[PDB]
Amino acid sequence: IKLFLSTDDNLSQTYDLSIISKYLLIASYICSYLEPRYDASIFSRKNPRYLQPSLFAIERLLAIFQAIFPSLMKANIEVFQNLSELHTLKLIATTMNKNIDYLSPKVRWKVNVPWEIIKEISESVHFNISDYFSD
Amino acid sequence: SLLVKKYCKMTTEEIIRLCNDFELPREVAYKIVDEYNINASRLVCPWQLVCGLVLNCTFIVFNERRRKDPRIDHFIVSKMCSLMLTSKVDDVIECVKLVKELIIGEKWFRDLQIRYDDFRYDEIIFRKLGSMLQTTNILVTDDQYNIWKKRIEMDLA
Amino acid sequence: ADAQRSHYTVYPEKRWELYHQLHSHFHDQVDHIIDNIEADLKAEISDLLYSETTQKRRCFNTIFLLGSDSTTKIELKDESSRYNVLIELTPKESPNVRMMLRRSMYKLYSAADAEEHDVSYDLSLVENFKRLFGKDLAMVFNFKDVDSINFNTLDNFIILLKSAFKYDHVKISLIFNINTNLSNIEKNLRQSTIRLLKRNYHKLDVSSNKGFKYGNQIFQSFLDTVDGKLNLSDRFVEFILSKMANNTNHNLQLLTKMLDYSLMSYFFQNAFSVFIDPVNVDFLNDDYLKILSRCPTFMFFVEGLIKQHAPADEILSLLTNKNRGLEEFFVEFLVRENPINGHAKFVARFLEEELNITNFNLIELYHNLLIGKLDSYLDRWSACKEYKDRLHFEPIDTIFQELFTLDNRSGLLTQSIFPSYKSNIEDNLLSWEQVLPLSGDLDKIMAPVLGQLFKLYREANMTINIYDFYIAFRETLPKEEILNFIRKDPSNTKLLELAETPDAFDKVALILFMQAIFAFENMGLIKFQSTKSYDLVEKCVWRG
Amino acid sequence: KSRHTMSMAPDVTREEFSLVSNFFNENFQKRPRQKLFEIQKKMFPQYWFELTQGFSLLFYGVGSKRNFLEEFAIDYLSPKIAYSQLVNSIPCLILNGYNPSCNYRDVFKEITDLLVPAELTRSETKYWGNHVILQIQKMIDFYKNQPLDIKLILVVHNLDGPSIRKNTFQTMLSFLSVIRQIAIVASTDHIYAPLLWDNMKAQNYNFVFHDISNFEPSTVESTFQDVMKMGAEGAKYVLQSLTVNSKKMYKLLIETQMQNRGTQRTGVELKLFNHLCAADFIASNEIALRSMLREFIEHKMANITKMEIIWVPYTYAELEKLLKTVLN
DNA sequence: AAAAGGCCTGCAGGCAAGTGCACAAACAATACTTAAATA
DNA sequence: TATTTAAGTATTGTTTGTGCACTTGCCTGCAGGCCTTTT
Repeated sequence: IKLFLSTDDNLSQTYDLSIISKYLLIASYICSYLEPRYDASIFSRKNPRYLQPSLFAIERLLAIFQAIFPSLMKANIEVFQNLSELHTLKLIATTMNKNIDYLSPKVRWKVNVPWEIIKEISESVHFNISDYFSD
Repeated sequence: SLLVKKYCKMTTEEIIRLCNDFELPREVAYKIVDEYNINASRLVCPWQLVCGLVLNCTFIVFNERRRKDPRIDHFIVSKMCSLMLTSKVDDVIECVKLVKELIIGEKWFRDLQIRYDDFRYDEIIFRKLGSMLQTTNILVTDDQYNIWKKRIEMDLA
Repeated sequence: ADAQRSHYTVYPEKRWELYHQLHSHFHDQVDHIIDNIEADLKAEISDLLYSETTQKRRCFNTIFLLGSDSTTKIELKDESSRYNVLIELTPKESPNVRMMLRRSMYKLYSAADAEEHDVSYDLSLVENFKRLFGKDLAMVFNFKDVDSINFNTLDNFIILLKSAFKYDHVKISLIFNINTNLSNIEKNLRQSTIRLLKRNYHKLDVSSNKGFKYGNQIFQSFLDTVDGKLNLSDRFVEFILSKMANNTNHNLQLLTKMLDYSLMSYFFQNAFSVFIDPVNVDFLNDDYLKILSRCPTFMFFVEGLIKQHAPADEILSLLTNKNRGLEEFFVEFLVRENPINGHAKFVARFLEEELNITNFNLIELYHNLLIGKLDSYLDRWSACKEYKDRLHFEPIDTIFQELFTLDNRSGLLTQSIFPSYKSNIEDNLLSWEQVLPLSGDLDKIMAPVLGQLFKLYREANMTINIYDFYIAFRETLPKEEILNFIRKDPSNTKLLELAETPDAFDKVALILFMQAIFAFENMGLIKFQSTKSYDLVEKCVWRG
Repeated sequence: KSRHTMSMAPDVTREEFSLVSNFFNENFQKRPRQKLFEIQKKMFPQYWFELTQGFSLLFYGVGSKRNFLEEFAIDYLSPKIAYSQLVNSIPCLILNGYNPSCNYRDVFKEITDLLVPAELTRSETKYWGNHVILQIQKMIDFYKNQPLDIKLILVVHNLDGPSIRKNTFQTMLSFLSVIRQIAIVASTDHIYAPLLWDNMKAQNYNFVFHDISNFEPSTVESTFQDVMKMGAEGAKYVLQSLTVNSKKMYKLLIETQMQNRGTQRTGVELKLFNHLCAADFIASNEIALRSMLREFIEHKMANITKMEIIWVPYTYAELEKLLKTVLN
């Protein structure tokens, strides 16, 4: 019996990525529902969970990152390092081409990870995300 | 011991007393006032940062005698060790060292160093530009080390 | 002048010798372990590639490379009487199905030619192959970097290849170089094709970072390369640990990089490198004697003498009053063996084979060692309770080490290896004085154009007007100094005639502005939103 | 929503603009530039000892490097380190990254002959199947067992260039910089430089960073780029080359459009415009009128909206300038 | 003084002004292939 | 019978095109709130 009841056709991973990468990704997920109309409100220094994600823009990701990174960090070499790591892992891909993305022309970035891995990364990093989604 | 007695306000009048008994000149006095104004918004424990910053400013406002006479270096820490009613020298040297590190990069320090022309550019051009031949501050500079050596020697001998 | 052409080429120490003879030992052990891991990978992949006689023999066997760097070269068996042709496909080589097929066919045909010494670039080449080359064929496909290839195309291609199994004189095998996340792959392909790959797969991993069996091992080898010859403060070790933890894929390469760079800094500024070996005690100079005074160990031990030795006479006589006696007093403690390294290797190999512990890091172990929390380190597994007194090591406070060591207190390496690339720019631009020291008047009374424009830049909102900023900058512009400076050059005729133009202020304002906004686009700060419009722009960077 | 538009700006001829940029950029902060440069020149033996270990030297810091780049490379590094090896000074391969005509294929075709042609590797030249990457792989396998000395020094101006930054070109240069016997030194301007390289490309590059801020005007870089100054003045030369009838009809247009910055309210209606150009006996009908008008239109020399307003978007100042100078 | 008929005003009922812009196809000429002329 | 590459083939790369959109005023539509009386 112990086989007749499951396909077992599969041959949530604790992704190798690191802390700064965890936060990069978990912030780049925040505008799959939070348009720039609200972020400067819910994140200031003072359902589209289902639908396909809207397009980010750079320096917004950096914004929310520097916001929710646990003044502690301003260096951006490892940050962009892991950003390029991500983009090689096709977790936050660009709608535009594959070569000029790394300029600053019209170029949009969007997450390509579903929400379960987001839950995983949040719990593992111990930061909570149920807050920023409100409806 | 006044130093251990933290959680006290040093108002414009009080801080100008703390910087007038030691007679500090106009620019440094007003910078002490303004930096305590700033440091009140960002203090963790007031007395430590206060004594550190004042001693580190006084030790360079009068280098034309400190470097010239090693005894006034002990004289200042003695007259404030009693004014702050401290325990020994050790705690005051902790204070000075740490706070001096905490004020070594603030623009006011560069301005005090450049303005009076007493004696910095050589260190900024080797830290910003990044030479391998700048001093890594694990040692003590030969000038402050000369100060320490000479002062502790004439006090001991 | 000509420079606007495209890439037109132009066709125009004892300390250092110790650097050589030691740095080279370092790199030698590095490259040793490097070739070890490389041969290991080649061996395991060549092994797993064969001997798996799967009686089905109608489905190519698949070899996944978990966490693969995608740079791992592959070798094959020579295996006479049957060509072993490797095929490598890059996500660049894959625009569609047809061109993948053609490029692959051309590659394998050229390889059959090189092994062989008119043909259709298609599947026919397979079955004709025997007739056209004699030996039977066995190809293997190496999709270099799969994650980026459009999986619909790859899927269609695999279904295409499936047809080749009706000739029986060929056999195929697939080598997936997944960057990571096998779940990512099994998320995109058609399940009916997974069920074609799943016939005989092997989740072989290729990761330089796995249980640190290479990480911890190279760390230990480095410890050995630095044994008894220098030291490394807790700050150094914790910094290494931190910067390592944020670089997942290639820790080792970066680890070697930072260690080598620290060594280079030392051997290019530290003057006491010549004093890890007694053969250069005669290499001492009076100025070296002076610089060995300002040591922190020196002052600490002078204070300890004054405290403990109440009679000041011995301390005073052993002081600068003597120089040969003083330098002997110094070299007295030069030979502190620092068992820290010895007991470190001890506990390392111990918990490697006595306790046989793997999922651990010798780096943070050495950190704890220098701290002394090694108990709250080994506790992590609850198996050294019986050994925490035989693997016991209280940290020893060695002396005089403040000359034979390395620590990042000046952040030279950190600032030169891990700079704040945007913060450094914002600082040096807004401040600009710490770097910048007839016409000196304006430089002394008016900032360089870059920074004095950056500062107006700062107060700008998301979308800004070109000309509003132009006027707000005109405010900053001293017309009195602009006429001071333009007519300050009488030697030129045309510039003088320019200097008398009555509306020259706003003209030169627009000139300087259209040079500055010009040079501030390739620098990335401002974006010329909507070229062909350029009526407004956006300030990309913010301070933060 | 009356915004300051760059139209309402004091334009400067290309000659005056160029010449004042010359005066400034060659005299603005000379003494600072030379002091900074003579100070930072002392770092050059530091660069020598750093590149002894092949650490790719990346240069950041505001102001152009191009001048300073060729300065440090061509004059100090190449021939000194060539002499230091124990003879042609090692060919300085300068990459005009600002020049958008650089392509990986041809530059590698150069590189090949620069590098050791010890075997007929041209035999490995094949179809479009890129032998750049495969041949450079082979070249790396070769150099892995070759002696360690710089056999060519390449230097890239503005590594963020419009061509080099193309990810293909970037990866090619990465796999290149893996080679030990070559010294890689370059610089950028894009503040987002670190976005370019993953840990794979960093591992390939082993970048070591250095700030260089000297606050240059980016002379060469100002050349390839272009802004709106680089229209009213466009038509100003057109009208300088026309027929007298066109001159007179545009004269009448400019009077009746400047009578009321030349705004749209100040124009004229084509009904009354035909009435006028027929009264003074210029236009025979509407077809010939619109014909002799489209010669202005077919170069966008006058605006038309709706009344039938033909309004010159050129400024009242520039318009009356046309009147007083080139028309009358 | 409060609870029950009746009538007044705060919330928004709403949508065209309107710009961004993310979709598409040739696009201008890439990069490379394959037959010919000369030793 | 082979090095010349010149022309040609196959392919890249990119250009504006729009197709859709989604925004931000607008007074009116509506409805909770104020007036009145009786015990």
